[PDB]
Amino acid sequence: MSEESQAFQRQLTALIGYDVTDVSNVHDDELEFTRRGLVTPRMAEVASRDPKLYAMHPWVTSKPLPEYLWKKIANNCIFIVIHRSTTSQTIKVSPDDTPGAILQSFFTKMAEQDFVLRVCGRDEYLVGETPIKNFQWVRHCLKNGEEIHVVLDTPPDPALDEVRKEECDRKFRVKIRGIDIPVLPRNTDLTVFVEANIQHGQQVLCQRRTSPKPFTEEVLWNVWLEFSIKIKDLPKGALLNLQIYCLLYYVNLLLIDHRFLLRRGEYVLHMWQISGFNADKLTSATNPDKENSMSISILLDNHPIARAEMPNQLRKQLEAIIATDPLNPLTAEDKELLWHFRYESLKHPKAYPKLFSSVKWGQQEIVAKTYQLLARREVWDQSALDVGLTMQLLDCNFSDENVRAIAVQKLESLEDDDVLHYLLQLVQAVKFEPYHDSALARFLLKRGLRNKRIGHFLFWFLRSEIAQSRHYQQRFAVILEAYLRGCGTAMLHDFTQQVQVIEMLQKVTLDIKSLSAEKYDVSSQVISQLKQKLENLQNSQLPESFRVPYDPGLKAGALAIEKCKVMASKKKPLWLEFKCADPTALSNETIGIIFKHGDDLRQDMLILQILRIMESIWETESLDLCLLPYGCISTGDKIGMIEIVKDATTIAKIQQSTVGNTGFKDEVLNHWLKEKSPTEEKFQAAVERFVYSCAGYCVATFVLGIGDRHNDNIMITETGNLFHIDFGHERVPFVLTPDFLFVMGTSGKKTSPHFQKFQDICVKAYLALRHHTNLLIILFSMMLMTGMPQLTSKEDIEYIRDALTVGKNEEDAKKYFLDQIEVCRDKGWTVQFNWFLHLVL
Repeated sequence: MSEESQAFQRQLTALIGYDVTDVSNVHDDELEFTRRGLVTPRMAEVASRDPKLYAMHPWVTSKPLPEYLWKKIANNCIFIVIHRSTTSQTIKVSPDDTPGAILQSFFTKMAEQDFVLRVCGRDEYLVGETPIKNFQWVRHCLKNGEEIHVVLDTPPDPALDEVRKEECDRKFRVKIRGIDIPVLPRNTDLTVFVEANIQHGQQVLCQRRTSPKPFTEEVLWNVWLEFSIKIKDLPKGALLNLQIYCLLYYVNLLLIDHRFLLRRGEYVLHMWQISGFNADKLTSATNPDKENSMSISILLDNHPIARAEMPNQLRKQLEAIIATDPLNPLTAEDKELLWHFRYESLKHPKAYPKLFSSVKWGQQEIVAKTYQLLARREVWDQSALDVGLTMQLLDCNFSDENVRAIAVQKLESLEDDDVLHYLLQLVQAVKFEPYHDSALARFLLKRGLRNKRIGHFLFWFLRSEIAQSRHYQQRFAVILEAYLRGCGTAMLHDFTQQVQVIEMLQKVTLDIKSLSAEKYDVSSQVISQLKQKLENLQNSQLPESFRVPYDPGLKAGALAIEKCKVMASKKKPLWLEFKCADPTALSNETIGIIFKHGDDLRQDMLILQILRIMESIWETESLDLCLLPYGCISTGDKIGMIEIVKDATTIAKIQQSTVGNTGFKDEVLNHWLKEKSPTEEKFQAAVERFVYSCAGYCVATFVLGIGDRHNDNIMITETGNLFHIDFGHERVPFVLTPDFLFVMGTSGKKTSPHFQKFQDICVKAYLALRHHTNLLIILFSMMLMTGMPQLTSKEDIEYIRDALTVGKNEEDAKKYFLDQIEVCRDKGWTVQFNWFLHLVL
């Protein structure tokens, strides 16, 4: 069409990082089919959204104000500071008052209504029919004893969000002709064979193998592999998995396509090589490197899909089976029970995953009976939303469209604030979808298009995978383009500025990394080289401003080049500082951002997010463990950005500042916090804040199995907030060293009010997490599968079960954690000092 449209597709390409008009690594048209399919979902949501609310993206929640926040409000009054240039009043407000009606207790209270309340120095708006106590920024300020500063201004023009107009009962068989690799001369000549499996939800319905052969650059068989299963019995979503054993290579091929047709013809698939289970093993995409990769040729020639009350004791076995954790193995007897008593199982929402893993997916008739079962879904549709349960139906164990659809049906009722808590996990679960176009993908598109804050993050989370995942960039690129075509010109302009900026800093980051070895030091030479390179960007290259990716409400302006530098650490990350591009800001504080290469930040994103979930869980129990899950966004392979937490240092640096360089003293931390406190009041608050954050990190880290850390991977703020960093990838359950104890007033396995206050916080935090045992187990397994390499679909995922002490009663749970606290006491500095070596098992 018009040269305009081409220029537009070109802009989308640069935002996405991938050319969705690329047909280099395809064998069918699923991707194009999907791009067309997403037009309707997007357009429907675009026309549905309120232009005003979409513009101002108020950030609100329906959840009740936690007890620990009402404490700061024991007068039914809240103080809002309204700025208006050099003016600044302080209207007292009631927690129930609406923004539009405090704008009423203002205008008239002072003395024209075409105004709105906006947070000072942020693109955050307090509008819409909502109690002010329900606005997140309001709770963020209460939770941090900060004052609420707002500015009276004009609403953003929704015009700016304008969207560009658009315009057989035979047995199944497969012949394996042979395999081919260009170069293979290796050490000891081994043998090789091909394994063909028919899978569905990570379940081998049928397996066939070829005879072993000498592993040469070209190995042939020209042999038919016949399965016992009938063609008519192939379930939609089933994959033909092909593997080469010497396991060295795999590749998958969807047996039934996106149009419900049985795959047919000759295929030459370029395979993925295993690096001397995870979501990457389930991909239907093929290896884009056609020159130097292993390939397997096959031929396919064969469309489809044209009372009794439970006795007392069997009901007891059923209920026992239902209560087990998601990781409990299902015996054949269990499955038969779940299936035979199908209609009873359907009355226990928690049984749904166990039940669906009991279906014989390779039997047409059984599958047919299953859809009949879902037909009468009354009980499920009326169930109270249970996110942990919904995620189980979206993991790798369920390939059925209909089964995964009722999971998505339940996500529909989440409020935006909740979608944000699980967004990263919902995006990662798109990897478990057998087809590119899916209800889950449709659900993300829609919520992203419905809310600016969700769309912003959906953008970065999809871009993150498109930039580095060969296995899923294709599917994720199509979904992103679909969202970019509906977020509006303004957002499109913002993403464009963000991308140009991060893309430049990414280049600088890498080039500087070259001018620096491993052996820590950092010379004035590499820093001079940094400042020169930044000086060049500061010119007409780096846009006047841009929104901080992990903190969309913040706008950064020019770089404070004089404050920029290279950090002295194994990796040589850049430490950048920018001025805030918002004059209404309440300070002169610059925005710090670390750009780093050498760590897979996808893992950090995953950990930080679960940390946020653990926080919301504690809130529903009136607890505030004071975690600090700082902004982090993986922007590419082994590279990304990290928020710079102000006034924070490493616990190793504090020790180093007192004792030798590579040197451990118990009182160092306590001395540091006292010297950094402006008053005794502030110092006492910091020690309190330290007790709470220390307990929150010991519990969070123990459950996630990442408690054993070296000191340099743990920081503390001058205000006492402890927090772990760098999740990139004798023993101790967590870190609670002599110095941490000294701050709590104890030493040498003694006692103290703070230590005791510490042990009480930990137990309470620990059992509040056990009450969400299944949610946590499923988030932990999704995280290993979508973030780590080859995770043992057993032992590794099993850790969380033991850590959550599954099975035990509350008393044994409390007892168990207290002992973990004792082990740390017994080890003292042992483990810390050892941290030079390694950790395994």
